[PDB]
Amino acid sequence: AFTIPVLKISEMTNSRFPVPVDQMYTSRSEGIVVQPQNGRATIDGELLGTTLVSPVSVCNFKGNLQAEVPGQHQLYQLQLTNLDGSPIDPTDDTPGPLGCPDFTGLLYGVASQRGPGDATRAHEARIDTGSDTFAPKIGQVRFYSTSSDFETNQPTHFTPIGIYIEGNSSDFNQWQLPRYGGHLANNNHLAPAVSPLFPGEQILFFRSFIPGASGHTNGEMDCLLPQEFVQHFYQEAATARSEVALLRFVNPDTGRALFESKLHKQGFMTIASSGDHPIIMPTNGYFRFEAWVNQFYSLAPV
Amino acid sequence: AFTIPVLKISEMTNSRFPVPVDQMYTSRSEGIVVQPQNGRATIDGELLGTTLVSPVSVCNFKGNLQAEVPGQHQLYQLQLTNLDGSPIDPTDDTPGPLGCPDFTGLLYGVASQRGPGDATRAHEARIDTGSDTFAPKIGQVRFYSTSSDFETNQPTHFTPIGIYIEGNSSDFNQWQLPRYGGHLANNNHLAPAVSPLFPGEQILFFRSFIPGASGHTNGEMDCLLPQEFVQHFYQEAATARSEVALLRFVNPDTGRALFESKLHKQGFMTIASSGDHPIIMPTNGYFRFEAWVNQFYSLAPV
Ligand SMILES: CC(=O)N[C@@H]1[C@@H](O[C@@H]2O[C@@H](C)[C@@H](O)[C@@H](O)[C@@H]2O)[C@H](O[C@@H]2O[C@H](CO)[C@H](O)[C@H](O)[C@H]2O[C@@H]2O[C@@H](C)[C@@H](O)[C@@H](O)[C@@H]2O)[C@@H](CO)O[C@@H]1O
Ligand SMILES: CC(=O)N[C@@H]1[C@@H](O[C@@H]2O[C@@H](C)[C@@H](O)[C@@H](O)[C@@H]2O)[C@H](O[C@@H]2O[C@H](CO)[C@H](O)[C@H](O)[C@H]2O[C@@H]2O[C@@H](C)[C@@H](O)[C@@H](O)[C@@H]2O)[C@@H](CO)O[C@@H]1O
Repeated sequence: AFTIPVLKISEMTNSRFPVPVDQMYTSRSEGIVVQPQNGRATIDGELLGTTLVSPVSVCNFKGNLQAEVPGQHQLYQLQLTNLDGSPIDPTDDTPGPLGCPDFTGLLYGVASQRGPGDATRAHEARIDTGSDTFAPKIGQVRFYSTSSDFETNQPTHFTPIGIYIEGNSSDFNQWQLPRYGGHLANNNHLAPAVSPLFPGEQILFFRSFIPGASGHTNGEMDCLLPQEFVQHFYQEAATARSEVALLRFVNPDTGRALFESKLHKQGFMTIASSGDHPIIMPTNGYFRFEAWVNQFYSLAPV
Repeated sequence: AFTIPVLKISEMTNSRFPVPVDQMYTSRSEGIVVQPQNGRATIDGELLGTTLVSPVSVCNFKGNLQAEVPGQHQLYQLQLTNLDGSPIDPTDDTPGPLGCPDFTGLLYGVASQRGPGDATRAHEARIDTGSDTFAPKIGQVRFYSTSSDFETNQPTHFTPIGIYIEGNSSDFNQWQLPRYGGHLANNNHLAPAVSPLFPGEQILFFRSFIPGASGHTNGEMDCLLPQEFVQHFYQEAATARSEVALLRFVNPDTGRALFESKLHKQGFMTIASSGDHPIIMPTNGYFRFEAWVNQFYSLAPV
């Protein structure tokens, strides 16, 4: 029996950045390819892209502080491990290491170290996921920091915080996939792009406004499934009885349905709507499974 | 029926700090009162203390940047809201706001703002959860920052990163509860201290090594239940058929089991062990629910 966990929008976690979901949101996505690599799981529990189940790991990095890069002030070279400590293995059937950012921008966070012994230090750091030498697929990532207080050959962790806007082309683009293998290699093993195929339908996104560390940005980060759904599908591994799980968003306060959504087998939701806008609903509302239908099922407008 | 999710230790999230669990750990906890307020839930789904379900929210704060504290350089007064945006209500049946830190120390992180408009800024911040002024229960919390780039009367978020060790009395003590009401107040609505009551048993902890930002610290943070168990019990609300759920740590690699543990109804686990030490197990190992036993069920040592 297929189920969805009972969660208010305000209890959901974004699957593309480690923060709560702020609102549901829908868009025409005009002139945009929606192909996020985090928050990708089929409803029968297969993880795609760089998707992992830990809800606090996405956009984090871990590894050895190999050296300060020659000829650049306080730019530091990491030799990544996987976030669980296992070594990076570029033969993996993934675009890059699990949890790797799936967007281009100036990722702002903090680089911390423990070592030698139990000595520690941390400072503000920035990773440009759009730069030529950003190549997490093979464990090669650099971070800039304003501090020189870092030890070489000590275990180092990058904790993501938000985006840093300089006001340029290096500006946060949530839909532009990074080149996981650096400027000299092409991406492989990507989770496929998704789009609404039925007329009058749009994708339903779970949107957070991630912190901004500089410049003007609303920090919009849209995921196709909250992390809790990813986790649940992975746990249940229930077999999809059809291409579409029909869901009802219900308001427990009144006992009635607010709208319907098509949860597609491959792990995204559509609703009947038009335009770019938030979907603001009674705080207590939640999705529940109604029935298995086909991809041609017709939804009533949200 | 009662279940627990299938999770490797490395897939678990600490329920007292938003980072993955690093290892299982057990201790005599000699002359220590084990009374964490985060990651507290009964196995039938009742959340206790300051425990919330979101796995990315613990140790975060949200609030208005009221002003800079007079006569003190770059110390800033927050007027907290709840993490959900609602006003702080000191009459809540909680020791303090959900997700509030449950230890005393120099909590290191980043304070960010968005406003006016979509202008943003973020800088390192430290909050001393042990200072007299720390009074989250009534929404009064201060943070120190090395930057003066903060706007008064703009929405402010504190994202936790780790602990800052000055090497003095304000040093991290994971088992010392803060005075949630501030220096002139006694705590209330506390989740109870826990201990092994059966001879030969000790509590099984889920330990993380949280980042240190300065000084010497192992950053040891022990929780009674991974956040995933908290979330599961909350979702399931299954009736506890006895006082103790018997769990077995199984190794899927071999099909053989390694040890058993008693999951007590009030939300902590014990094992038959003696001494302070990590419990290292094959990395693919996980807990499985076996039976409903009582508090006198006798376990083979680990
Ligand atoms: C970290 C840092 O110092 N960054 C600055 C940046 O200021 C930051 O962001 C602005 C918007 C504000 O929130 C500051 O508190 C914050 O530190 C600078 O941006 C300009 O900041 C000044 C600050 O007085 C004005 O607010 C100005 O309007 C900002 O310019 C805008 O944002 C820039 C990033 C550009 O996009 C520009 O076209 C915008 O008008 C910038 C430039 O001075 O420098 C660092 O990035
Ligand atoms: C952030 C910061 O600058 N804090 C310093 C702190 O240095 C930090 O901690 C040490 C252990 C090391 O990891 C540094 O890289 C890190 O920035 C200072 O601590 C001293 O630092 C020097 C190195 O610059 C030595 O390592 C020295 O042993 C450190 O003192 C020890 O740690 C202190 C926290 C005290 O407990 C002291 O008794 C220890 O001997 C301190 C003191 O200089 O000042 C800032 O806080």
